[PDB]
Amino acid sequence: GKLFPWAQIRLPTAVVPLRYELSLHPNLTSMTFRGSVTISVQALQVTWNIILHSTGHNISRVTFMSQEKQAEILEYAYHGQIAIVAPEALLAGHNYTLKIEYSANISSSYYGFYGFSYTDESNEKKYFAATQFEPLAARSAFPCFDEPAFKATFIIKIIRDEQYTALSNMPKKSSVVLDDGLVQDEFSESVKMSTYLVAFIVGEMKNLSQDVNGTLVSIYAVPEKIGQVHYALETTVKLLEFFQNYFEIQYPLKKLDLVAIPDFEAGAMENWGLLTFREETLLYDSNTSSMADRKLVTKIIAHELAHQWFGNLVTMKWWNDLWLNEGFATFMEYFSLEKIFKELSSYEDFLDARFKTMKKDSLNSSHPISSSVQSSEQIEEMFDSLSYFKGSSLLLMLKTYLSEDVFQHAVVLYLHNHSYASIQSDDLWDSFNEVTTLDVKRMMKTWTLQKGFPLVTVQKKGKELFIQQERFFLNSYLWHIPLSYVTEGRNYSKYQSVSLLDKKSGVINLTEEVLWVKVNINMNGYYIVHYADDDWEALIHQLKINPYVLSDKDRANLINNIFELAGLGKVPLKRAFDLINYLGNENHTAPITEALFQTDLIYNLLEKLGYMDLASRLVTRVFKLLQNQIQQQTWTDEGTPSMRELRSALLEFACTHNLGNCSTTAMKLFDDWMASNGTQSLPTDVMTTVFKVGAKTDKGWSFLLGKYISIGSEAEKNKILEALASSEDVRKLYWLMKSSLNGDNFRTQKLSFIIRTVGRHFPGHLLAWDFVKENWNKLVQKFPLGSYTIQNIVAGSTYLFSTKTHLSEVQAFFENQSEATFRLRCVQEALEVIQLNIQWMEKNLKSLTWWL
Ligand SMILES: *[C@@H]1O[C@H](CO)[C@@H](O[C@@H]2O[C@H](CO)[C@@H](O[C@@H]3O[C@H](CO[C@H]4O[C@H](CO)[C@@H](O)[C@H](O)[C@@H]4O)[C@@H](O)[C@H](O)[C@@H]3O)[C@H](O)[C@H]2NC(C)=O)[C@H](O)[C@H]1NC(C)=O
Ligand SMILES: *[C@@H]1O[C@H](CO)[C@@H](O[C@@H]2O[C@H](CO)[C@@H](O[C@@H]3O[C@H](CO)[C@@H](O)[C@H](O)[C@@H]3O)[C@H](O)[C@H]2NC(C)=O)[C@H](O)[C@H]1NC(C)=O
Ligand SMILES: COC(=O)[C@H](Cc1c[nH]c2ccccc12)NC(=O)[C@H](CC(C)C)NC(=O)[C@@H](O)[C@H](N)COc1ccc(O)cc1
Ligand SMILES: *[C@@H]1O[C@H](CO)[C@@H](O[C@@H]2O[C@H](CO)[C@@H](O)[C@H](O)[C@H]2NC(C)=O)[C@H](O)[C@H]1NC(C)=O
Ligand SMILES: *[C@@H]1O[C@H](CO)[C@@H](O[C@@H]2O[C@H](CO)[C@@H](O)[C@H](O)[C@H]2NC(C)=O)[C@H](O)[C@H]1NC(C)=O
Ligand SMILES: *[C@@H]1O[C@H](CO)[C@@H](O[C@@H]2O[C@H](CO)[C@@H](O)[C@H](O)[C@H]2NC(C)=O)[C@H](O)[C@H]1NC(C)=O
Ligand SMILES: *[C@@H]1O[C@H](CO)[C@@H](O)[C@H](O)[C@H]1NC(C)=O
Ligand SMILES: *[C@@H]1O[C@H](CO)[C@@H](O)[C@H](O)[C@H]1NC(C)=O
Ligand SMILES: *[C@@H]1O[C@H](CO)[C@@H](O)[C@H](O)[C@H]1NC(C)=O
Ligand SMILES: *[C@@H]1O[C@H](CO)[C@@H](O)[C@H](O)[C@H]1NC(C)=O
Ligand SMILES: [Zn+2]
Repeated sequence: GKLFPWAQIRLPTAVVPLRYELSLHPNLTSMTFRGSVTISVQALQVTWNIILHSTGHNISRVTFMSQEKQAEILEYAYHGQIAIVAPEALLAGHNYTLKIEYSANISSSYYGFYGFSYTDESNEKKYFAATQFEPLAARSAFPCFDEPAFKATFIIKIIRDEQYTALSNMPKKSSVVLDDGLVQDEFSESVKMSTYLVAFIVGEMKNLSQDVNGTLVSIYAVPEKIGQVHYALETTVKLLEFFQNYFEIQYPLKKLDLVAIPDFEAGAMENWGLLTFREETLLYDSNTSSMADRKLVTKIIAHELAHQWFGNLVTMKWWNDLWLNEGFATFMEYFSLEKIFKELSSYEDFLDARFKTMKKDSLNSSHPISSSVQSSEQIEEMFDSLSYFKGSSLLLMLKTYLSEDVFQHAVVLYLHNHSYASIQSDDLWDSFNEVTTLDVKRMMKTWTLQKGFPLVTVQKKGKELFIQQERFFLNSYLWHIPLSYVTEGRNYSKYQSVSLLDKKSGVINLTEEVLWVKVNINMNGYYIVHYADDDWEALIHQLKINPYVLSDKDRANLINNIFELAGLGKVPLKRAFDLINYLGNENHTAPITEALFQTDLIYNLLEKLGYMDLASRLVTRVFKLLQNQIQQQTWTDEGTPSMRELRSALLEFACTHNLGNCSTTAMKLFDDWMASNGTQSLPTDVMTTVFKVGAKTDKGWSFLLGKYISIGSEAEKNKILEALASSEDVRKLYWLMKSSLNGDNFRTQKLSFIIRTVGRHFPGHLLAWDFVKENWNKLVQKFPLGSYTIQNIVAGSTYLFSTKTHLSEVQAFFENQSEATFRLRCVQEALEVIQLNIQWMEKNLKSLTWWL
């Protein structure tokens, strides 16, 4: 009771961790554990108190090791900090060794060292423990310096029962039977790393493996699935051979372990050496899995294997620069997939994700990509689309402005100079300046330190393009925007070129008279282009004549930007429906999915406001544009991957709004699969549509719930859950959320997926927002504040409100909560989403009733 000696969230810099040794004896029978942390520290200045991070620990002994003395420990729970009062002052340059012995519980949630139970194929209950330490949960398990810049080497010693296999970051040195009959395994010392990338797993698993030039790649899973792990190994082996070639640095360890965990809230984690996953994101079966499920296992493996360089070998100094980890990993994920997995058309997801990140970055709720964070909530809210898909778009803009070979050299320089060290945003731009003349550092200062993105307005007047730049915002700093443009002349000849606008306005000369100009080729740039109308009509005439003279990316780029500029008010909504009246000649996915998104959004807003005959007049006119392409659809799994994704988009659009005979066809496919008893093989491209039509009946909804609790595909289960949660019976909708929240028949990791599916359609719109409000603090006690789960639920329960009544309701609810809860950007964003729904409906409702 001597006054905690530190009042700042961030630890002192006086003492640095040098070496860590943590031995743990978890039970999982008792769901408690006992741990011993021995930390080698260096004092860089005179010190009287070691300030450490510790959350949820009963300490029995703290000690120093010429004399072995006991130390006093104090605790300031608010900041999750413990202070160790030194017996004699610590001096600079002097190494010391502290040992803390403590007890704690295994956790209730998916964060920290956590445990769960699963029933086997034999009705056998088997236990499992695992770790999720990013962002700030390693202080739950071992007293540590829980800040990423305090890199160190780690020695894990885990005591286990013989039936379990204990995995960790490093390979096992050896395992000895102790006098208790229990085994204590020990792992080789680690590379210099962050505490959040530490990981240990305890559970009954099996493995399939292959050696790549000294590294044994191992994919684990619980034994009833080990045949379901072949696609992951080969993809891991192939993507491993790709990343060690492009980055020209090798995976430094001898084990690349990928584990499929039954209860995990995120899709995956990059824990060095031990990559954790969700069983749905790593396993795959040719017979029960979509192309979209295969297009996620290859994606998620590429994302976390690129974190082994971008995030583990090179790590950010503070969470303000999380985009240097997650934005590089997203970039390298889609870069890998365009080179060695091209036929999956992974660019369509990357393109679609950028459309959605730009809508959120257009709001005043947005922030600079690298902006200061201090609280735990702010650190948890950095795991957002901006850090992932705006960082991956800054890099895609720089790779396409510079050569693809100059980009590679900045990567090789930056990974070598900063290996096993911390980095900030300006360290990367310096690596671009050494391989280039160009001041990449000032070119990227406005894309990193200002919020939003620019709007390039474009006018063709003779043989010159006039270009001006503005911030894309509705109620000053300029950007060094690399412009690209393609143009066609008197002849079908198409010319591509590039420029850099660093001033408010500019002029480009064209050495020919042109038929039309298209700026931002394939949207390699993070900006929206608005044209003058004589230049917009040129692009709309061409679309109505032969749209295939433009790329798939460029035609989805125009659909997105035209509906986006129709909200800010720069264009009339009639103009965006003018454009998409060309879709009678479109049969490629990306433009169709994007037109279907905008159509479905306007339909989902109008329905809630009671305009049901206006909403159904919109879905049938879009159905009439796409009617030829929908009726040629086969209820099979035939075609290329992108043609398979288009098959499910067109049949889900048709069946969700009861258009055509499609629901009659899906109901027959369901009624045969049900008479089978779940036996008849269904094409994986029509399963969700089939299950959704069957779930609208009490027989099919009840049959489908019996398959949920009995089938072993966690991706066909995710397809049945969408059908169940798309019921029109609000008592069934309500019972699905209440069970996921409590963990009974649906795991709590699907609650956000349920709340999302429920709140999107008319029957459960109010039920979902009410359940979130009423159970708000149960959700905050399972998913940390600012987490992706909490951000996904706030956005998807509120984004379809469009009345001043709902704006004050949502605002007043969050004001009744903590200031930290109110100041979440996901909350401020949700409010702004609502405000823009009100304005869009006053501007474009009397005329949209005219066009329709
Ligand atoms: C942690 O401390 C524990 C002490 O509480 C130690 O745990 C005990 O270890 C024994 C044997 O090592 C286990 O004995 C077996 O457990 C099963 C329970 O599950 C099985 O049966 C049910 C019922 O059908 C079934 O659903 C399951 O699938 C299993 O088949 C017993 O039924 C068996 O007969 C057998 O006794 C204990 O379960 C376990 N706990 C307790 C409370 O007894 C543990 O070794 C310590 N671990 C470490 C790392 O130190
Ligand atoms: C439709 O399919 C489900 C499963 O997909 C069938 O339920 C299964 O019924 C069999 C009956 O032999 C059960 O197998 C045996 O269960 C008994 C009782 O537990 C046990 O003594 C044996 O060890 C053996 O496992 C099986 O457990 C059960 N599975 C489930 C998930 O319920 C159902 O009977 C089928 N119905 C029709 C009409 O085809
Ligand atoms: C299809 O499902 C998903 O789209 C989920 C969404 C999601 C659920 N939960 C999240 C939490 C944070 C961030 C995103 C999520 N995508 C992921 O999970 C991604 C893998 C993708 C990029 C292929 N994962 C990564 O990018 C990893 O590298 C982080 N470092 C994970 O960070 C964590 C921080 C706090 C946590 O509690 C758990 C993880
Ligand atoms: C599961 O993992 C084990 C251990 O990594 C694999 O067995 C090892 O295989 C390597 C490969 O050459 C050998 O160097 C070791 O001597 C083996 N160790 C033991 C204890 O057998 C095993 O092959 C993996 N399972 C499968 C199906 O591949
Ligand atoms: C095969 O193993 C060798 C040996 O590690 C790898 O050679 C490395 O190549 C990278 C390429 O830049 C060098 O930076 C490393 O220094 C090399 N290692 C050594 C020890 O010299 C090679 O990449 C491996 N190939 C595969 C496919 O895994
Ligand atoms: C198709 O029209 C394009 C539009 O310019 C023509 O491109 C020009 O070709 C001449 C050579 O005949 C060059 O001197 C010009 O510089 C080209 N244009 C530009 C903008 O540089 C192309 O010649 C036409 N195709 C033919 C004639 O086959
Ligand atoms: C462990 O669990 C107990 C009871 O479940 C709880 O009261 C306590 O705060 C937890 N933490 C520690 C350090 O024991
Ligand atoms: C601390 O350890 C480092 C690494 O071995 C060594 O260079 C240094 O001399 C040590 N200092 C003391 C006081 O032990
Ligand atoms: C926009 O955000 C700023 C701070 O980023 C805030 O001061 C202001 O109130 C917000 N609203 C408007 C309309 O600018
Ligand atoms: C459903 O409509 C499509 C559209 O032309 C047609 O090809 C198909 O034969 C129809 N099937 C039934 C059962 O009416
Ligand atoms: Zn990541």
